[PDB]
Amino acid sequence: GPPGPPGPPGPPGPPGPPGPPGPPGPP
Amino acid sequence: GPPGPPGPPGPPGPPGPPGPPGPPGPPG
Amino acid sequence: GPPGPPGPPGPPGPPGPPGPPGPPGP
Repeated sequence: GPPGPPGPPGPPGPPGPPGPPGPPGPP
Repeated sequence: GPPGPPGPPGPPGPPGPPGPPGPPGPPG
Repeated sequence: GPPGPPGPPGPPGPPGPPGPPGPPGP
């Protein structure tokens, strides 16, 4: 018989890296 | 012969994008 | 028939957490 259909999509990827430091504070 | 069963799941996705910037720092 | 091919990659993950607070002011 023919090959079956493609499998399900995979799981989402892991969270991205933390964001960059904030800007310097007020005087 | 019947069709075969579905394949295995795909690979996990790619990491997400970086997060937003941190908050501003303390005064002075 | 043999099993099918693997599925496609998943979606991108969630965005990361916010960054740390910035440096003290001058």
